[PDB]
Amino acid sequence: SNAASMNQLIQAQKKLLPDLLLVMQKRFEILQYIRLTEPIGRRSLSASLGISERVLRGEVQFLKEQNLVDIKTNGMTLTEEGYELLSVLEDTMKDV
Amino acid sequence: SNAASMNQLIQAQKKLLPDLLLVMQKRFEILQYIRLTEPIGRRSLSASLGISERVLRGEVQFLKEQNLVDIKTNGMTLTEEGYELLSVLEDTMKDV
DNA sequence: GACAAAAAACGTCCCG
DNA sequence: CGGGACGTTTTTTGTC
Ligand SMILES: [Ca+2]
Repeated sequence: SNAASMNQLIQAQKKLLPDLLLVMQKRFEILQYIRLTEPIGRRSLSASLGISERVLRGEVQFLKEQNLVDIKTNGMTLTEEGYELLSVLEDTMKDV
Repeated sequence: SNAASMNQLIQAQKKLLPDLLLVMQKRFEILQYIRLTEPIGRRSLSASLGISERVLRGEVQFLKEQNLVDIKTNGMTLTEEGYELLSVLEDTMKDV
């Protein structure tokens, strides 16, 4: 029957997307680290999170396309949408 | 557990993970089409969807590895786990 | 299945 | 600092 809870939904979603929680957590950590250090560039942010610059660059370009981060001459900052999303994820990620 | 915490999770997923939600929907569509037409083989199923045999064959091999479909000499059918997954995700998968 | 090729991913370096 | 890009490696795709 239709998923009644959050644990039930995630367990069903992992069948189609086995590393859903991994992607979620990695993107959440990028947004947290930008909120703490903005403006920050791809070289500093990759080093601080221990992610390869090329991988981090792809993830932040994705977040920019979703209008969550602004990528400017002096580096990256969160958008209004990014701050709001990060506040929602602080709550949700404790129950995931 | 509550409806609102689940709706919060789903709305956060739509902003942070739309690339992952797209993959999940395409794989969910494959399971729906198999439920309708099983047993069906990769040539007929790829034609029925708008995709190449080779792309389908990649997705179907994933679904077999997750124990959601069985591949027999007469084509593909859903497992028990596949039928269950379609009932659990049915409503969320329309509200995306 | 095989066999080939194209596309994607990735690690660095290039510049102003 | 980011956009652009080159060379290499890996994964996906076409074809039958
Ligand atoms: Ca059973």
